Amino acid sequence: NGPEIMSKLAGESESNLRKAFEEAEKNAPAIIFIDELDAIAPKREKTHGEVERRIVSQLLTLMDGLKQRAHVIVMAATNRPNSIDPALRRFGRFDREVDIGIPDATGRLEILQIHTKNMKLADDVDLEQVANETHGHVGADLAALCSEAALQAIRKKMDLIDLEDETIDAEVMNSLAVTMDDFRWALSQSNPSALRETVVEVPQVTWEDIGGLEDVKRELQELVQYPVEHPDKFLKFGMTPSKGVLFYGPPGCGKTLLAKAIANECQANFISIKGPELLTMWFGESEANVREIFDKARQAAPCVLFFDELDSIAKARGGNIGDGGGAADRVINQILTEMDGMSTKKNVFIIGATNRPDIIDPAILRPGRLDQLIYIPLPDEKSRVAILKANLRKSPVAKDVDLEFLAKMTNGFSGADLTEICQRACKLAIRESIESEIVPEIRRDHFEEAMRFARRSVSDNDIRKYEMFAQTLQ
Amino acid sequence: NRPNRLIVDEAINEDNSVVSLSQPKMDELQLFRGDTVLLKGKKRREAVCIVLSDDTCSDEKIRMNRVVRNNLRVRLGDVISIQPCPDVKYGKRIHVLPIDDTVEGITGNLFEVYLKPYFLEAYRPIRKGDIFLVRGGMRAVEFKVVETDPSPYCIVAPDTVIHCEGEPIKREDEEESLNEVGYDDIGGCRKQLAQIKEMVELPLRHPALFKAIGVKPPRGILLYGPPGTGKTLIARAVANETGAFFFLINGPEIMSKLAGESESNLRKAFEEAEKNAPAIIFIDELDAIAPKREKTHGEVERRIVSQLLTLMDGLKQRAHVIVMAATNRPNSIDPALRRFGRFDREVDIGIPDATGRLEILQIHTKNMKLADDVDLEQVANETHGHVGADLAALCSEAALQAIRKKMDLIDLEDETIDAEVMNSLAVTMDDFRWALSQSNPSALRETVVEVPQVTWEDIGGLEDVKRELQELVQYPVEHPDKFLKFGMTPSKGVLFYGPPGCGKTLLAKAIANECQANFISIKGPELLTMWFGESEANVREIFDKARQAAPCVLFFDELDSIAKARGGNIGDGGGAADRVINQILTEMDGMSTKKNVFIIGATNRPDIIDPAILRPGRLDQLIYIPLPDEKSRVAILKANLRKSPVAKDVDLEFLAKMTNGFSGADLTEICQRACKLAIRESIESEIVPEIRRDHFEEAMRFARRSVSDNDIRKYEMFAQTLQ
Ligand SMILES: Nc1ncnc2c1ncn2[C@@H]1O[C@H](COP(=O)(O)OP(=O)(O)O)[C@@H](O)[C@H]1O
Ligand SMILES: Nc1ncnc2c1ncn2[C@@H]1O[C@H](COP(=O)(O)OP(=O)(O)O)[C@@H](O)[C@H]1O
Ligand SMILES: Nc1ncnc2c1ncn2[C@@H]1O[C@H](COP(=O)(O)OP(=O)(O)O)[C@@H](O)[C@H]1O
Repeated sequence: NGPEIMSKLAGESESNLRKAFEEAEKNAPAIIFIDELDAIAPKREKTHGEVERRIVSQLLTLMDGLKQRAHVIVMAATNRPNSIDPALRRFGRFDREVDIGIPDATGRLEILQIHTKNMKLADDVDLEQVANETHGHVGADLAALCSEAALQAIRKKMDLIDLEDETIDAEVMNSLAVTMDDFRWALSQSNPSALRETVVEVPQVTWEDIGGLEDVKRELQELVQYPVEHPDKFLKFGMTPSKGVLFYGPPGCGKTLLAKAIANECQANFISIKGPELLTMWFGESEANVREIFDKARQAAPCVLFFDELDSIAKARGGNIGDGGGAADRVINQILTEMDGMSTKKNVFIIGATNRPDIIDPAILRPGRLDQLIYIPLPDEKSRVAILKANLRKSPVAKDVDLEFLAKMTNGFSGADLTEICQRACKLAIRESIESEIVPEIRRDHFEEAMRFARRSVSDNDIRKYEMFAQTLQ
Repeated sequence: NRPNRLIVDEAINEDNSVVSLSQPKMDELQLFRGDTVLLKGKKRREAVCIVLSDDTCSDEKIRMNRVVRNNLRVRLGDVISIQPCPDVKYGKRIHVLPIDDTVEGITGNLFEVYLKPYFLEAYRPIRKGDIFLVRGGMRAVEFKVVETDPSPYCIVAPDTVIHCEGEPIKREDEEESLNEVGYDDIGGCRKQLAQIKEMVELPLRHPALFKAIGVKPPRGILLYGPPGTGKTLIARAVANETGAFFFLINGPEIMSKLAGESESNLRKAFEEAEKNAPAIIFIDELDAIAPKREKTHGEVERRIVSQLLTLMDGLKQRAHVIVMAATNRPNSIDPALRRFGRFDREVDIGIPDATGRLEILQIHTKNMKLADDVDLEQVANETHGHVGADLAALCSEAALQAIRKKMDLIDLEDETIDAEVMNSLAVTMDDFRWALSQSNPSALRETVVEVPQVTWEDIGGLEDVKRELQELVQYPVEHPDKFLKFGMTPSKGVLFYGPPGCGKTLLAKAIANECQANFISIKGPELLTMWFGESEANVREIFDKARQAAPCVLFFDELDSIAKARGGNIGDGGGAADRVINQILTEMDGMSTKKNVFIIGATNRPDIIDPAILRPGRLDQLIYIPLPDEKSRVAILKANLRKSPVAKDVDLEFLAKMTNGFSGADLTEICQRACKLAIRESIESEIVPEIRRDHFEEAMRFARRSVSDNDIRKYEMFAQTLQ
């Protein structure tokens, strides 16, 4: 343990590092697990006092003092890869690295089942909702979440039973069952508080959640799927697979869905960097963190790395009017750099998305960075049907509702504009069944009400200004 | 289950002998209201009281004073045997003596100063050997019942006699003091006492249940808040409430010892507690011991941190202890202490608000008599920056300000001052008003978190929006079912817009009061502070307070303030993104949409607001609060003036149509200048407790409208883009 070795007297500790390993050499095969390594050897700038420096240098000697000696392994654990002294990382000492991430909704369910397996849940309890609804938790937070809900059941029920026992009865404790009402309470506590950083997972959304866009679903497949799944031809004919794609178009039309969909299609990891996280690096004047993203994407491979509203920094500085300067800025510069040094033979794949393609820096569109411009436009009447079908699967709509009539009612409605038309009806519905509480369907009279509030966010010039752009692409 | 057995419980009454049971519980026992009962608890003894009609209570459990809980040798969450003892009786003779320690330093007769106001018209059922308590004379004095008539079995009516010889006994180890701390001593804290009570309830009260079941209790508990908030007093109270040995480590104490002599003192401290289990180890100032982040200088200090870490997970089993540490700021601690298994559970004990300050003032004034004019409310309502320990000093100052007025001249020369004067000395409002003039008003000033007082009855007009807010806030917490059924996700926030002064800020505090949530207000100059100061890292610190104060409404006021400062319409060559509003969107997205925190922005310049805030999932719903109408301007003028009692010759509804585009702000000083005129003339002509129309038709001269012809319609030209 890290503190264990550092709480001892200086030189009494040196005993404890030394005699620890040959103790393991006498027992081989053996695994020496160093608990907190960055407590022992966090030397980069740290480096103060004679004793601490000596304990780092001691550990380095013991790592390559492993010569032969039969068979041991040294497994150390640390929070951040960067706190360690790089002299530990050198070959022969800690060469192999594994990244154990936070769990996602798929995995959280496994964790919850592992810790609830000794206790009986009620019939209503479905761990899914608990699993699906805790989006920031690590594993040890779910182990506390399950222990709270258990005692919330005891501080309801057996509290009154008042069994006075030096050994409590077996026949009541077994019989005590935990309801959903408890989990919903434990989720009200502070265990929801958990560590919040880059989400890395496999997106759930499949193509069946995307209406329309029949060409582009294919384009993406031939751009991503082939060069991993047919490496032969690209050697044969010789071409190099493109590194990335840039979506453009009007807002709300599904640029972001397509990205998560192709990641689910191919079972890769999806990393989303949203515009405000690029603007954070721009005001904060730290663009050194762009390098830290790619080194996560590299390590999470296969991955798709999705930069969303990539036009955000060029808008913040004024865009069309802008300042007297040009289109280079320090965050987008730092992307091009980390983009070039990336291995073109690995599986990482970059997707940008922007709805202001004119103000984008022309240096991104050169070959070898983002080659392929794809245009996702306002959907058509055939698609607006598919959109409305797609969104509403969540709520079961009645049959008197003719969507395809509502389709032609909407002209330039984007995939975003239609989604709240569905959602205001979901406000009306929930209202009246509460309103008239003092019916599990949705009726046309809802929609023709919400019709009043329908807006289009895309003007006459906006739609064509995009077209006046794509005509320069002929 | 033999349902004359009930659970003991705390008391909402201070009365020395009273029990609180609701209407059903006395009925299933089939018993009267003014009865004399009997209570047989653990450790074979008993006592008698007067029950009272209760309402709230619970299914079954008995609200009881700490005094009677102490005789019975019982503690909250234990059970007690009541059967009615309707047998009545009247006193002939009582013999009671107090104890030396509680009377130490006093002069003369005991009876009159206390017993004579005490036993009168109570008709209280004394029992023999009963240690009871009386307050007065700027202290508390204990009395025990020694030898008595028809034993034990007594009742005190004027026809009894009393006598006390004047030799006290020396109390023994078998009984526990009332000079110690209990939940009565704590005020302004209910939520946090709640949270803490059941974290420590089962493991302390019932250790063998965990020696059976395989569930793991919490070990570390960490308390927050600025100094003088009562952190030490809350941990010590709980320990003496459950009966667990309370060991106390101090930060400087451990750090003043020699290096390695200290290491002794951390080590031997815990197993000392392991030998005494159940035990609570209270670390006084933890950030004095282990403040390691950058701090980290010298070999010895680093070693003492690492020592404490080892002792926290060296708690493996070992039977049952708890470690409660207190610290000023959560961020000064070394994060290695926070990791699971060491200090996992955190409680935030905030500064008290006006509601709670009154409880604190009453707790510290309860041993002294206030004058009739004194109302602690004004003192409580008028100290807005004080923590609890400032009110404990505020009450001690006012007490001596009464002595350095009055008994200073009395010049009693005593080695033991007289009891008959000190009790008689009463404290006026004139003293409190002075103590509030001293430096104790100085106290710690940071984010106010409370429940707003203003209810809808303080808001005139705005009939739609009062509903809109209710369906936006109230439903998704109070009907989670449907949003699962139909599937929609509840909106996170609202954005008010409109003209200035029309009540955007009132609506916010009102819906927080409506729903009993906490209200956090971030005012525009506090956003501009972060913008000039170039530290937007503090936006993250607000939300982590709002998260922790949940249920909360987080109200950003004049959210247009940074866009105005950089020029707005003209502005600079740049666009609408800036670093503080950016940092809000970020912390907004990462927030749990299933928690109860709810965000309200307000702006009167909605055109210059960054369009990125209005996307779905951030602030969805624009609401427009306009200049009130003649029906409302009546309700406004009615609402403001409740403070002062207006006369009947004043026709407001005539004044209503006089005001056209007067906002809710413009009308408020029309009421206020009349309040200047009034106060003037009654001083002016001093050398009338009404307000007369001649005031108003004077103030009419000074009426202005702050909203021009274009301003009102420019807002409308905005809302027409919203069709
Ligand atoms: N083609 C589509 N199929 C299904 N849903 C869509 C489609 N286009 C838009 N939406 C809906 O619109 C919302 C916003 O789409 P988004 O992916 O944000 O587009 P953009 O990234 O261009 O703004 C999503 O919630 C999605 O449900
Ligand atoms: N919330 C409170 N209620 C009642 N008394 C308080 C409260 N807070 C402080 N006091 C008074 O202040 C004194 C010192 O408080 P203390 O426990 O030292 O605060 P902390 O431990 O947080 O520094 C206590 O004796 C108590 O009488
Ligand atoms: N509808 C109203 N009902 C009661 N008082 C109002 C109303 N509108 C404005 N006021 C008064 O105007 C003052 C300023 O209102 P405020 O909440 O600051 O509005 P805003 O936040 O738009 O400036 C408050 O003191 C309040 O008493």
